[PDB]
Amino acid sequence: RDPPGYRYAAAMVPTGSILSTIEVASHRRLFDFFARVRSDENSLY
Amino acid sequence: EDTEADVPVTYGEMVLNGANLVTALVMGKAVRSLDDVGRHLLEMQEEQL
Amino acid sequence: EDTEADVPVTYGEMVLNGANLVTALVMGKAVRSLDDVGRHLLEMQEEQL
Repeated sequence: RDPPGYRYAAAMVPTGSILSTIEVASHRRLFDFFARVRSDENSLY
Repeated sequence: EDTEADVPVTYGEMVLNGANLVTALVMGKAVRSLDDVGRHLLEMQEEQL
Repeated sequence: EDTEADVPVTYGEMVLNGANLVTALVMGKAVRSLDDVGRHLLEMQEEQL
């Protein structure tokens, strides 16, 4: 497996919004790099 | 409720022209529009939240 | 032969401020002098050997 974490500097400037909101973790298998965070985390920085 | 619909014509185009090219060759990666992300990581570094 | 040399005084510098910096944050790799290589990858590419 090669799940490289997403790129926060780029995602700091998004191209377009999502619309629907759902619990995401309910279905994971659509994605590759999937991460949950509680309110903040150290590696973000 | 209606018959004739209005529809966009053209596709979109993503070309590597510009500094986004150099990184493809030298850096080995690419970002969709780096001519903007590259920009707003400057102003943001100054102004506000 | 001689007792008094001529020596440089200041060090050099390498600073990320520039287009180099974006690639350090986004792409994640920083070439030493990018604003030059980035240039010379255009004029070279469009002209000659």
